[PDB]
Amino acid sequence: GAMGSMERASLIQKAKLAEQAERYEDMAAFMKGAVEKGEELSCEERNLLSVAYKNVVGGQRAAWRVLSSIEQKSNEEGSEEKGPEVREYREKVETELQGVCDTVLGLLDSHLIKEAGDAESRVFYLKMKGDYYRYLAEVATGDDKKRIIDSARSAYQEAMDISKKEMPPTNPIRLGLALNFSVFHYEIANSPEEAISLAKTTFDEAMADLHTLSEDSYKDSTLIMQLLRDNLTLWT
Amino acid sequence: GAMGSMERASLIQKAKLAEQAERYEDMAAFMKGAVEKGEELSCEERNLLSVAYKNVVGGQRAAWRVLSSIEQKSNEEGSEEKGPEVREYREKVETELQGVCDTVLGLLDSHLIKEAGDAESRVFYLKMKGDYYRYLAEVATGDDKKRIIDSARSAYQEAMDISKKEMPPTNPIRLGLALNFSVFHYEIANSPEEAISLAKTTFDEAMADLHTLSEDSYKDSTLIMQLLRDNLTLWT
Amino acid sequence: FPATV
Amino acid sequence: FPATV
Ligand SMILES: [Ca+2]
Ligand SMILES: [Ca+2]
Ligand SMILES: [Ca+2]
Ligand SMILES: [Ca+2]
Ligand SMILES: [Ca+2]
Ligand SMILES: [Ca+2]
Ligand SMILES: [Ca+2]
Ligand SMILES: [Ca+2]
Ligand SMILES: [Cl-]
Ligand SMILES: [Cl-]
Ligand SMILES: [Mg+2]
Ligand SMILES: [Mg+2]
Repeated sequence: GAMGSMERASLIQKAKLAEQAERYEDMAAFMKGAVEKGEELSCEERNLLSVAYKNVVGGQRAAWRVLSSIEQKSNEEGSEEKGPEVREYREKVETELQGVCDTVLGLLDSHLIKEAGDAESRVFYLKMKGDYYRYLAEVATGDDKKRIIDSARSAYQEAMDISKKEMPPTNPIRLGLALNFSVFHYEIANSPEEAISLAKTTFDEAMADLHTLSEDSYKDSTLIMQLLRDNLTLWT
Repeated sequence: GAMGSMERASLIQKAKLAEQAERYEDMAAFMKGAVEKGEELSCEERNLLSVAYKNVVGGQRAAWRVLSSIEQKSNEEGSEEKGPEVREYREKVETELQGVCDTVLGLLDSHLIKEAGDAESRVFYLKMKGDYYRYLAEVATGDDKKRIIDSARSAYQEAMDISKKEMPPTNPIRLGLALNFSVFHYEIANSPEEAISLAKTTFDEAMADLHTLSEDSYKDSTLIMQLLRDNLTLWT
Repeated sequence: FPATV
Repeated sequence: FPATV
């Protein structure tokens, strides 16, 4: 590992600096180094890891969508033949995206998930596993597409089962998991009814638990609840 | 060169795709490959090259400024000692920025400038040379700082001399050169009066030539004239 | 596109 | 910062 010689604490410090500088590739590389030290991650550290990779892969996804749209248009009737370049470059971006996903899934498998015993860590990591399989599913067109989809579903479902048993309905990790699994249903699994049902039930059960919260917890939970509402508005 | 096996036309096509996808590192790598084919660049191609590297180095400069500010604050009285990490990471970003500048200057020296005989190409490339020496000057603190500054000045001055002889006062390359050389004077050479004089004279001489232009040329020239005005407003 | 976190 | 192109 390129970060093998740097102190864990220095990697974490530099990840925070990279975030301030909006250097998300660096942030992700620092956090990968920190994970590879082999110690469990704190709440804050888990969120540094997720922020870094979310931003990297988010940029790749946006680029992939631009290129895919161009490619699709090139394959319409009446479109002039422009050669292999659009496909090649879409493939290049796709391969890099798949590489980042594989990197994240690799960290989760070696060995973040197996050492995560508390609900807040285990659910967080299983949500990440679902998310990165979902990103693989977005670009999948081959023999393994169904298996990739099922891998996302399975990770999300395990996270959901733990979250329902172990966390209150307003817990932000539980809420974010449900938000994203709902999107999985809508966008990946061709299950819009399941997506809508999950978002609605999640919202309503959270609403009923807000009375238990401090002002600060209320703010956190209601922010994610609004995202559930936004998706419901988009879909209905 | 990693792009040695790709057709020139394919590199240019992919640079345009990378721009659409906001993949500026890729765009720059494609355009470097195109330059290394050894043929001169068209107007459009020169602008693809400049856009790509401007965006890459612009991001590096913004990051460098964030980190430099943090570092400066750490070296104030009453600031707690946080170890070498801020300096190290600022240095990392700085080294990468210097590398990009050296890459661009290398392309200009081998062999874009020497083959550029038309005013529009030669001025464009000499402006780029001034700009990338200016970016090196922004981070320079050593024995060579004065020489780096003088290298920027010299490139800008040669570009200015050609532009005044060979281009009308509304030419967008001439205007952009003057804008940037004015900023060099203000920000690098500690010469705010020269900066202001240059911006004002450039603006006024352009204003007097607008009557010669088509609607489309007028739009192009007035956009850069407004940037001159904006700087003048900032500085006065 | 829909919201995710 | 001032404008450049
Ligand atoms: Ca080690
Ligand atoms: Ca150690
Ligand atoms: Ca444990
Ligand atoms: Ca609990
Ligand atoms: Ca070759
Ligand atoms: Ca060829
Ligand atoms: Ca020539
Ligand atoms: Ca002329
Ligand atoms: Cl490619
Ligand atoms: Cl570093
Ligand atoms: Mg592929
Ligand atoms: Mg240095």
